[PDB]
Amino acid sequence: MTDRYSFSLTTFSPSGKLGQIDYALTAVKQGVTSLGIKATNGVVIATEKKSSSPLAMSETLSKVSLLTPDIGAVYSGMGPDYRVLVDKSRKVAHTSYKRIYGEYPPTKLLVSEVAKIMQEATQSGGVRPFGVSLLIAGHDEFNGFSLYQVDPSGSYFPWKATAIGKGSVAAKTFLEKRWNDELELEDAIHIALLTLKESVEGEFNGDTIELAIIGDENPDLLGYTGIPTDKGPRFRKLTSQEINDRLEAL
Amino acid sequence: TTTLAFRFQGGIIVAVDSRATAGNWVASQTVKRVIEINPFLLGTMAGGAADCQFWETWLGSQCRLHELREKERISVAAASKILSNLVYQYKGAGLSMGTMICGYTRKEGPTIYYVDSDGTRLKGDIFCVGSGQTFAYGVLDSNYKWDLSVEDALYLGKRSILAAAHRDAYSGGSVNLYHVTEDGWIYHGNHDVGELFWKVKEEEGSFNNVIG
Amino acid sequence: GTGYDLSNSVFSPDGRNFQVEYAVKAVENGTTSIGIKCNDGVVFAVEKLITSKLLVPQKNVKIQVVDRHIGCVYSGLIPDGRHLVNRGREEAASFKKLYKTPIPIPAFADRLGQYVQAHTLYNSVRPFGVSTIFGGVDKNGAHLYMLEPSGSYWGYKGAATGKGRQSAKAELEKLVDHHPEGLSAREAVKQAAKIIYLAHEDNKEKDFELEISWCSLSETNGLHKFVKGDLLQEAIDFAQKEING
Amino acid sequence: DRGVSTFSPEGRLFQVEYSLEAIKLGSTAIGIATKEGVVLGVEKRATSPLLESDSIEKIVEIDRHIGCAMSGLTADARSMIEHARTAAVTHNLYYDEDINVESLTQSVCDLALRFGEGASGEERLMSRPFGVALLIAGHDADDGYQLFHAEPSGTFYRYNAKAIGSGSEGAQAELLNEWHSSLTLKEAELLVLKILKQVMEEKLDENNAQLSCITKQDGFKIYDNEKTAELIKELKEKEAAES
Amino acid sequence: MDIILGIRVQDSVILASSKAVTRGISVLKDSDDKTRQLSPHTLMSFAGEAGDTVQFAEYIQANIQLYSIREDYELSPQAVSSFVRQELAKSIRSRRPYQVNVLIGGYDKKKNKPELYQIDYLGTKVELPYGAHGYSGFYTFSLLDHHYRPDMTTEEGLDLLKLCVQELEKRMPMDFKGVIVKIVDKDGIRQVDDFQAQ
Amino acid sequence: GYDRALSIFSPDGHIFQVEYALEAVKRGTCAVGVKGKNCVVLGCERRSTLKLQDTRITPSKVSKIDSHVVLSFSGLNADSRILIEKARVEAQSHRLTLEDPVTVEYLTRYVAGVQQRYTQSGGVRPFGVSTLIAGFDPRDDEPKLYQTEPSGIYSSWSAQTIGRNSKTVREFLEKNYDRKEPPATVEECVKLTVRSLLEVVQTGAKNIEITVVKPDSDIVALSSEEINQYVTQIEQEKQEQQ
Amino acid sequence: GSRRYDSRTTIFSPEGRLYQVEYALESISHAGTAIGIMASDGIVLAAERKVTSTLLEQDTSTEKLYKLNDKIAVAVAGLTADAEILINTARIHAQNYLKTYNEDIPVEILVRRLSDIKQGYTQHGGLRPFGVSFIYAGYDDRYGYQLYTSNPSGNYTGWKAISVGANTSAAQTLLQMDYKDDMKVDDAIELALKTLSKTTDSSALTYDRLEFATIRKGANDGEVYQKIFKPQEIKDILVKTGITK
Amino acid sequence: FRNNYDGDTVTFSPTGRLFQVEYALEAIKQGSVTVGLRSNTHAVLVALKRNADELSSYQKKIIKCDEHMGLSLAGLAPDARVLSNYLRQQCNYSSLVFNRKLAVERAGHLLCDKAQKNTQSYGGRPYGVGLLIIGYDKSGAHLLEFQPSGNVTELYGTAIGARSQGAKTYLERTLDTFIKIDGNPDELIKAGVEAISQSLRDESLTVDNLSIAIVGKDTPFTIYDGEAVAKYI
Repeated sequence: MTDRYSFSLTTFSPSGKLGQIDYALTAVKQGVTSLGIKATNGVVIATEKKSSSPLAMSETLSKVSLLTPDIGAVYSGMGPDYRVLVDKSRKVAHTSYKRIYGEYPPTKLLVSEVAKIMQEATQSGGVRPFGVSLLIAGHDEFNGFSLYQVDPSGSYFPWKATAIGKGSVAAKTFLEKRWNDELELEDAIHIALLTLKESVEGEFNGDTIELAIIGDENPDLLGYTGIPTDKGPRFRKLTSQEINDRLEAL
Repeated sequence: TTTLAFRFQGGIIVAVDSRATAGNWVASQTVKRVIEINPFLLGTMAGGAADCQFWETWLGSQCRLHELREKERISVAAASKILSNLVYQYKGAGLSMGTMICGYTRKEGPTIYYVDSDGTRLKGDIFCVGSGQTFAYGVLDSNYKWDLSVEDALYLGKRSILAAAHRDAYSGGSVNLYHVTEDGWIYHGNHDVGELFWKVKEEEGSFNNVIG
Repeated sequence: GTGYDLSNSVFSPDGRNFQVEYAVKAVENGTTSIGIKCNDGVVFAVEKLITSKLLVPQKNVKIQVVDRHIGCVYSGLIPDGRHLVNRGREEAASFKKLYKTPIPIPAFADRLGQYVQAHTLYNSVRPFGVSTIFGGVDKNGAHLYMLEPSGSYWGYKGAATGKGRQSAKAELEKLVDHHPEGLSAREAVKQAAKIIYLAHEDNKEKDFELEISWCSLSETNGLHKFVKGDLLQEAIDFAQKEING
Repeated sequence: DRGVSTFSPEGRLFQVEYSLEAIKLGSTAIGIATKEGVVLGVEKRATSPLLESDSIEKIVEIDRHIGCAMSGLTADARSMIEHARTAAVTHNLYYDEDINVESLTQSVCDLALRFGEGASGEERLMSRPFGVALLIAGHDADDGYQLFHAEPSGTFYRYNAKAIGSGSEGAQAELLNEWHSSLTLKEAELLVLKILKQVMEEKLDENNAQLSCITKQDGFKIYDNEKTAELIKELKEKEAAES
Repeated sequence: MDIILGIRVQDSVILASSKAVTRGISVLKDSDDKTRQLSPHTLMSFAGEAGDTVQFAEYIQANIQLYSIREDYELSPQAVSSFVRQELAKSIRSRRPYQVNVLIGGYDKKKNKPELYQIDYLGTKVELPYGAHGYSGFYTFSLLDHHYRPDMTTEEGLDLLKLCVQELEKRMPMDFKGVIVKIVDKDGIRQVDDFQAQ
Repeated sequence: GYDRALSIFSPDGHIFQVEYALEAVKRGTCAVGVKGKNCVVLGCERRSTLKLQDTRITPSKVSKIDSHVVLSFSGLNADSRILIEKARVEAQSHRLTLEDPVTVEYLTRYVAGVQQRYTQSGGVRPFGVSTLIAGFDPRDDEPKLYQTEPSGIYSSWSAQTIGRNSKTVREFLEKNYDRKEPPATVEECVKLTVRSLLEVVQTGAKNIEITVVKPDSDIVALSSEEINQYVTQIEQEKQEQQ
Repeated sequence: GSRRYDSRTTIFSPEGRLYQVEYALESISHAGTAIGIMASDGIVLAAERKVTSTLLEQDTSTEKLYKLNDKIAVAVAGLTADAEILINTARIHAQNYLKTYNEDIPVEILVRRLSDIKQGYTQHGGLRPFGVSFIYAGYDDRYGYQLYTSNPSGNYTGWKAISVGANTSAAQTLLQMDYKDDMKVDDAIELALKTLSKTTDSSALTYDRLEFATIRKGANDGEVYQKIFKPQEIKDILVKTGITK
Repeated sequence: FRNNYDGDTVTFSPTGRLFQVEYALEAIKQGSVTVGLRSNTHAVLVALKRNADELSSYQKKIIKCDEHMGLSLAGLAPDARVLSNYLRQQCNYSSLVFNRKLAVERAGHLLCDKAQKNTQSYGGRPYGVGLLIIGYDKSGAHLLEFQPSGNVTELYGTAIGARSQGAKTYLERTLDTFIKIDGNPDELIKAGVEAISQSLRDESLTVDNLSIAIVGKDTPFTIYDGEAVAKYI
């Protein structure tokens, strides 16, 4: 029963450290390579979706989740932690902006919500943080195209381009040069493929790579095959076939 | 039921009727009409029976507690307001209370507060409550005089009651008289209306100035 | 002293916390109870230990009813047994009111069972430490079930437990094997008495009082009853016959 | 540190015993019950020449015929004193008559056990039981004058005399010889102070003692300081004339 | 009702509040201050039921006085009014509403101007030079709009209020026995103990 | 969890939390109250060597609970604010229910109960601040000065000092003030308080803050300037022996 | 057991202040600086941005500068996470006060609610305190400009120039010396920019490695107009002072 | 070691006894001795009242709980009080609701559950008290022994409190005589005063502060105190 662990399970020291967090930050590094590029001409996200057994399918595994029709998220760390936090992140996005304010949430304000949950599960005793870091990419007319990281700390920051999981330091570096202010979405898909090629080989084919874009979309799936009220959501996630085809022209 | 209380030089005069009825036939000439909370506070019965009864013993618990704990004489001013504040909570709960909260403390002198189920608390020299009240008010008002002696004050009180007794049939079994002092209340006996009627009708010559 | 002996707010490296393991060990140094499944019923028997002449014969009873047709006896820690049964009652009554029928034995088993499991996933709520032999008859037959500390239960056809387990189980399997399942309910009473008498040989520094009951479809007419009078004298006779006397 | 379920070998929690030790370090309180009165004396104690008299509580009224003396911490007895007034007031509302000495005592001591996050039809939520014992005196029509000793461990004994303090040793032994079935109210007050001056290491005065008694003549009466001094002055003569 | 008037002169707020409670033939009580001083430059006058009045009054004075010490300065007439209305608007939904409709006569002592507020028992808020409660206004708005125009000294306000009260007692059948007059300014709250032509 | 063993007795009979509370008081500022018999003077230290702050954004040492009830403290700032909020709610509730302007003692009973409360029972930890609650009860010419502790005890006291240099100021009150015969002049009561806090603050009149309360709501806090003229006077009395 | 897995550290040290609280202060002194300067025709706030790189978005410097009101803004020293919870509650408290009394919250009134919660966080629950100190910048029409600070100890003071976060001693020392009360906004900025230089050791200091805001009287208000500078505006003022650093 | 099975209500042993049960058993002995004996028509409790201070006055420590029920204690008095409190409440609720008069076995079972809930949280506790409950219902006479360990046996005779073994050995011998003697009080009472005097070996026997309590067919619940125990010494 409750009421046995009502002391926090982060405490300070004169080095100011929070035990739980340092351990959890390490977990993010040990994830798979996931990256984000803002090309300032859209946003492109890519990650590796990979088997863990020879008879495990990868077409039942995604690391790309939709949070709302037009905000997408990607992560590195613990699989479970990501799904459970994602449910709660979904909850607030839908009930508190689409009913109250009648529209989709602004990214930065949704970045504030997701942070607050993670910081809260550290402040309250008896429970730990989530051992993940998420990259929340979204688009709005008001803010343009945007990209933030929210840490396991419940700290946030914006990042023009970043990578997390295994091969973090080198992946970000190569990217920074290849990242222009004014960058074409096709070239920005190649750079992502190219990076993930440097992390992994001997199991690197295009149908094990899952890439999603913020920019181009399909109106025909948003119920605007007929006359539109408006264009609608800008996120559309690629299928495997599209990914493989571009990998040949890499 | 007609009850009056007036403030004068000697303390407080409280005068009340008693009457219990089965029909219009006077079943008993008897029933309380001063609820003696403690010797320093009186609350007079002119409301619902149960309502008055329940809250006025409960008021006795708050007075006793305040003096036991805080070692301080409780005011009449405090007694009425504790009462009024609870009353407003039980308002529109079916409450019927008409009481006058009487005391004579060191720090205020004789103080009479009218308290009703509406939660109203008013300080006054003179309050009459009832339904023979307008007629009872007449006798009192036309012979009112603040500077008066306790004995003569008692006679005026009792004639006022009589006046209201004769016309209105919800009073007039008997009269109980009490004079409330500093050190506590002094009972001034129980007077039969039969014997009291013939003396007054002849004696007072008010509404009787040519005898009727 | 590892927090796998002071808390159950974790999983163990042995897949169970030490204190639950210990409950299983304390059932076995205890008192003997059996249960005999037969082709039309179930029979229960328990050994009641005599330590003084100050005890009264059959005015302390260990077999307690739930409903009117399910009989429960248990071995092990006395307080834990009261609490298990009190629960067993609340389920049984809720079932009768709500569905307008006496409760099935695989159903009844899932309800107690889930509650024994609950008290074994909290770091400060005591486990149970009784093994309960229980059963009765319903509208698709007789059933004998046995419930353990850990929340473990299966259906049995013969069951034994306690100090004299080894002996008891030996006689009991021989007889069950010999029979289609256990033969008649009536035959089974005597047999049951032999096992308990035989188990008592493993503890002769105390006396026993043989206590039997039964619950049989056409040999109690659906009810659970205590076994007494003639039927108890006969089982005694049979028992003292084989184990010499 | 120490659990709310961690016993000694004898069934008794650490925390319970430990309260009982702090009790004995308080101030001296002595009560003697006869069938002519119960006299209560306490040392009030002046903690400085600039501490004002009768601002420190050692003689409290539970009701107008009912008193208590305390020993231990003074704030810790306040939660008890509150509960005891409340019990008295309520019984009188409901039943229009007096609470018995026993009854009153039981009601406080049921709620002095407690502690921990337990419950069983009793609400327990304290971190500690109270650090204070109280000698609860009253007179009731049935049993007359009685004296009861309340332990905050949920334990209660009926008494005809008891002394507690750090001066307990001298005072209980003296009390046994001094005890009799009846003796006059004035002899009793004088005699109490005599016992107090003995276990006291310093000069006994009225700026560190307050007396009190309970009468059927006029209920709970604190026997005040001016009146008490004049008796202490007689004490000096009678005592240096046995010497 | 309880007849409650107000007039805002150039430096002050003069508020007129009945001095009697009349029960059939005779005045049962005739010493009636039907107004309560919140603060030395906040006054509120009242009409409604007799019981609501004092119960609200005392609750509200206590809250304001708590705010005055906590924040260490006297709360504006503006601060009190927004507070007063918001509590009344809630009460209507509940089983028991406070059924007092009010006139708050204040000196804004921080910018030096008098202000008069009529706030209804529901919560209907208005600022006015002069206002009245009930059926009063049919007759007395007809004298005040016609004979008065702003920027008239305090004494002229006294004479106008008496003419209004006389017409009410004559022609309207309600009976309230004149007015007891109180003036709210920077010098505080003063009783006008005359009502003879004032 | 946290509803238990914050507070328990030792077998030595000390309480942990109370014992570490009294230590915050000795460390903190200094407050003293001296009573006349028709005044009460409250003198306070506020000690800062850093000179880059004003008095009008640093909280005052004497806070009003009512116009005729004042509160002084020594200890943590944080904790003291909690206590102050209860005392204002208790002043206005008393005025409401008993219809009497407040008695100063009853208010002590409320602040003291809270202080007792978090010690006796878990789910809250105790305070680390001691207070002086002083004022005038209505219809009294007689001054009231009280002390309440984290224990939750209280008692009434003729002059009393807490905080840094309790010993020094104590000796001074023992040898220069009496319970029996105090100052009878307002002036002499001011002189005495300044004399006591001057020996300990180790600054002029620019870090002693005097507030004098004469009967029923009459409060004037003398300024740095006014205190200095007595400070001069004091150096003159002391140069009759130097 | 698990009643002894309690940390018991939100109780007092003998040092007159809780363990966790004292340790937390250290944490602040290891995160970003905030500097608060109160002027006689403004309030100037400077903060040095912790990590600045191309991989970050450099055009954002509201990462620690939030306006709570129309005329109140705060500066953060501590961690983002810790901050956010108090920011949101101060914002609501502003709106409760506004709504009740029809007037904006005074700077000390606002400070005092935040500080009573910070204390609260250790006072109820046993949970850990914050790791944030604010320096509050605001105007009120009863005292002129007010500039305050609160810490997770719940002690607050007002100052005419203060620094919190790392390098408190160094910055405070310089501030006390150059301070005047005839300074203007522009004289303060110059001053601010000198101090910041002397605490940072570099070849050069760039405009995107700073977060800056000043709250001046303005020329579109008799109130106070809050100007939140962004990198490119930091670049301009750096020319204007002619202080390249 | 100690700290594993002490305060920890959630733990077990291979043996099934924790330290908290063995201390509880010792606590019963540190109260005064009280003996029980019954026939089939009466049940008796003989209990010694011996003060624990010099000045202390004798008070009842056998408590009548209902017309057909009571208990005597041995062990810890607060622990004894809470249970007695719950049992008086329980007695009422059965009488109003079901008109049910309790047999000892039923109450007992209730009693085990109560202790059991408090040995499933650290904030509650186990007890430190044994009780001998007598009652006469329509199944004859009864005497029960209640233990904090939840072992309830209804017995003809027992003793709990210090020095139990004097009395037990006598009680097992005079067993056969006493159980067949029905409708006669005085012999069973007298025999109880003899039993309890074998429990004592070095501790006084008081001839006016002994208290004997009886229930039965012809006896509603009476405690004989003072004078009225004389003719059974």
